[PDB]
Amino acid sequence: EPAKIYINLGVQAPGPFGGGTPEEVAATLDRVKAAAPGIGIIVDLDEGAGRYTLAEEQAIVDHAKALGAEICYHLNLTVFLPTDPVSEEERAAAKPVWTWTGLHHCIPKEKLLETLLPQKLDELEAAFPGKLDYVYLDRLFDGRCYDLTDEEVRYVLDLIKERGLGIKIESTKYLDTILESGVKVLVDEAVSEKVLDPKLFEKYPDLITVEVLYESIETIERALAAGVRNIAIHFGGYGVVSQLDEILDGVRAITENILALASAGS
Repeated sequence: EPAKIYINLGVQAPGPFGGGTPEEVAATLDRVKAAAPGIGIIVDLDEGAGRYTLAEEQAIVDHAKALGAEICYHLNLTVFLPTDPVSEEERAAAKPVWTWTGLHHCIPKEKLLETLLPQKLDELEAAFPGKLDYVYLDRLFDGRCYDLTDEEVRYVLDLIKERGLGIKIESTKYLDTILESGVKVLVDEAVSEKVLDPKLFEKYPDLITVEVLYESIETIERALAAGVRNIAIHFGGYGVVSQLDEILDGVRAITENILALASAGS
């Protein structure tokens, strides 16, 4: 219920553009922690971008977990049928969808939730045993393949509660059902700016963490005024080292922001 501040670091593998090597990610996390040892860190893993090997992700997660950071991971569910096209009532069960790569057939909603989603979570826990804190379910909750019933949503939220995981959401479509099940939620930046506000902050304060892009004192002031109790603050930058420059500047500016707000509320 007391207000808490978190520093959000986006971590993706090197590509022609930005990203960061495992060594750069570890070096950045060490400097960020040294700059604000009293502020939590949330690592947004896997978010023209490169990809990590599994061993690289494991080394990154191990280093961040040892520092005490929380990890948000992209589950990256396969929701399109095993490329082999389908010819029967499976066609009636596989919703045809056109993406940037043409026609695809969604995996039947029953087979995904029953066997494929729990297996993906089991493979996830086997690779990062007890080291993940939030999971991203874009293709499941906000994809063009599935419209989950309220019963199916609670079944999913039960699958990640069993693994001790929260969820990072890109939309408010299932928000109220998310808090009702008592799962931790990480609200992405530009979710409302892309309607739900105060009521849940007063209802479930310790369940909601809102990620905001820092601009000025108004960023922290508006979040506190709206009732947010956990504010994950993302700074500018693209690669991990470029984010480090913005974070180190932002830690100094945010200290002045909180100090000025404290004198006004005194």
